[PDB]
Parts: sequence; C-alpha cells; structure tokens
Amino acid sequence: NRIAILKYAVPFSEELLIWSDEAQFVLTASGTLTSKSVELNLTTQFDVQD
Amino acid sequence: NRIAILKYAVPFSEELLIWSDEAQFVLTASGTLTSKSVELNLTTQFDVQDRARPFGIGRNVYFASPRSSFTSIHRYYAVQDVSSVKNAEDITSHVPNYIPNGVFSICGSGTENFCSVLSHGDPSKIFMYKFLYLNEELRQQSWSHWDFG
Amino acid sequence: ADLSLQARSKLEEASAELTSQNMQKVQAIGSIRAAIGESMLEGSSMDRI
Amino acid sequence: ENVQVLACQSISSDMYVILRNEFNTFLARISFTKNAIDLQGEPYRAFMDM
Amino acid sequence: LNTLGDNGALGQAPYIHLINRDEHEQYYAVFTGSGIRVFDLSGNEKQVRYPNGSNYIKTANPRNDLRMVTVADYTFIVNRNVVAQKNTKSVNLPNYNPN
Repeated sequence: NRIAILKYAVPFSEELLIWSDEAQFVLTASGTLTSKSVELNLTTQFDVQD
Repeated sequence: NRIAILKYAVPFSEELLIWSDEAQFVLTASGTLTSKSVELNLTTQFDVQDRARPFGIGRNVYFASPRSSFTSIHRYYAVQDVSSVKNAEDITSHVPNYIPNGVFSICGSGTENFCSVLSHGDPSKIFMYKFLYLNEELRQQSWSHWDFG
Repeated sequence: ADLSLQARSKLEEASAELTSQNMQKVQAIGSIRAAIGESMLEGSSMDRI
Repeated sequence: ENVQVLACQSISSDMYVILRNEFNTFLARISFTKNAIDLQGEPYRAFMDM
Repeated sequence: LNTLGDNGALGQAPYIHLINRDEHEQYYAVFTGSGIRVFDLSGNEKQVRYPNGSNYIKTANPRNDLRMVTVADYTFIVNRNVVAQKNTKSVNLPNYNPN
C-alpha cells in the first residue's frame, strides 16, 4: 500500500531481507525457490536511509 | 563463494564434518546417504590451519591452532542440533605460552576424561589436559604436563 | 491409399505423444536443475543424477 | 594527523587496512592474534604502528 | 606492507572492496573516480586491462554509486547511476512479413 523502492538486500541462506525506506521484507521460499513458492512478508517498519 | 580446499573430515554416524580453513561443513543425509539426498551446510566460520591436527574425543573436537610460537589448543563441540553450532572456543586462554609449538599428535580418553597434547618443540613433556563434563556443563579444566626425564 | 493416409495419422499420433512427453521432460528436467543449483554441492555425482 | 584511512577490511584472523598520507598511500595489516609476535626477532611484540 | 603508490594514485574518494577467492589469492579492488586499480595483499599491483571499454566505472563519487559482490572467482559491479537500456536495432528478424 505504499510505493516503497528497494535499496538493500542481504542474502543469508534461506531468507532474503529486503530493506525499503520505512518497511522491511523477508523473501523465503521453503524447499526450492521456484517462483510458485516465492513468498514475501512485511516484518518490520523501522526507518532506513539511502 | 570462496574456493576452500578440504583438509579434515571427522566421521560421525549421521553427520560428517568437513573443515576448510575459514569455512566448515556438515554432511548429513537422513535415511540412506543415497547420492540424491546427501546435503551439505555451512555451519561455522572459524579458522583452522594446515597443521591443526583435530582429534575428537566425543561430540567435541580438539585442534591445535599454531601462533608465531606457543600454540593454543582450540575446542569445537559438534552439536547434533546444527542450529546451535556457535563457534570453537579456546581452552588455553588461562594458560597461553604453554605448549611449545610444533604439535604432532593429540590423544585422549573419553572414559578417563583427558586429552594429551605432545609437541616436538619440547619432546620430553606430555601436556595433559583433564576435563570433567557434567550434562554439557564444563565443571573443571586443568592444564599440566608430564616430564619423563 | 487408405492405409497410407492411416500411416500418416499414426505418424501424427506419435508426433503428438512426443511433444506431450517432451512437455513433461522440460518441466521435470527443469525442476531438477533448480534443486541441484541450490544444493550448493556441485560435482560429478550431481551431474550424473 | 593528515592521515586518511581509505578502507579497513578484515580477513577472519587479521584485518588489512590501506591508509593515505599526504605524500603516499600505504598497505598494512593489523593482526588480532592473542600473543604471537608479528615479526621474526621482535623481543616483546612492539607497537610501532608501521 | 608495500606502499601502493603516490598520494593521488588512488582516487580522492575511492571505493575499495577486498577480494577473497582462495587461501593463496586475496586482493583489494579499489575504484578510482575514473578507473580501477587492484593490489594483492602482499602489496604487489596486478594490472587491470579494460577490454570492452570502461565508462562504467567513471563516477564522481564511486563510494556511493558502486555495489559489488565477490563470487568465487570474479566480482559483479553495478553503477547505480547508469540506467539499463534495451538494445534497439538488434531485432531477431528485421521485418519478416509473416504471410
């Protein structure tokens, strides 16, 4: 619901963290990524800067 | 992402530990090994060296990390829950500068609760390390040496 | 001349079957390529499967 | 003074830092080993900064 | 360890990214404001040649505008300013009247 551009992404292992100015995301798939099971959740709301 | 050569592998039932310098691995399959499901995971990042002979008394593995002189022994506890691997902690923190340097063997007894490090820096001495593990809590660790003449 | 046309029909039935079997192939081979890549293991054995 | 630290980057056991003087640019490493001496000889692990 | 060069040999504000491929091969990919220099951790400078041109590195402030990832052997480099563009005049068939 808020047009947030994506600036930082840190891949760990089984989860990718997407960081946008005031909302943060986790990209986790389970098993293979595969597109069908790509998934994304809005975890935190803290502020990051450019 | 880092070309790591493989030096040490300590077989356990269920899991095999692969120890590159700067990267450590566990080879666990579940059921049969059966090529298909062989699996491998990057557990820990601690530093091992070429002459760091690892000898695993039980669940935990002791390996000597050579300094410029007076090596310091390190201990890594291979936990079945790969979630809690943490890192390899030093066991000669209280007694550094003690082992001479060139270590050619690490031997111990699980039943007798000790491991002996003998080094060619000072051939005569056998550096005893006696420990007493109680339900994963380190009750006592003692460093001493035996001089045979 | 009927059987000659009928031979062409069996060619088309075989041709349609090969495409249908080929659709499942690229899905199945493509899916395996996904897991071997993410398996971070590489080597000759994974090239074999 | 007048020294700019361009980049400090760390390998697992020691960190290699390259720093710029107003005349030169140098490469040097800071080693975090517990007791070991940095150079041969070196009676007591001297702290001479270069 | 060995001196890299003169004061101005590197950029005024360079982007420096350490490379760790092997226990034997370790480097520092420092980006001048225009151009690249690559030194080994021993201090020796390994010369860089720019086939296929450069003009991708040239940046007023390379610290902010460069994002790199060091894979096993070589590193991918993004200039944040440069906008990706589709290649016109490379069509599969120029006209190809279908009928």
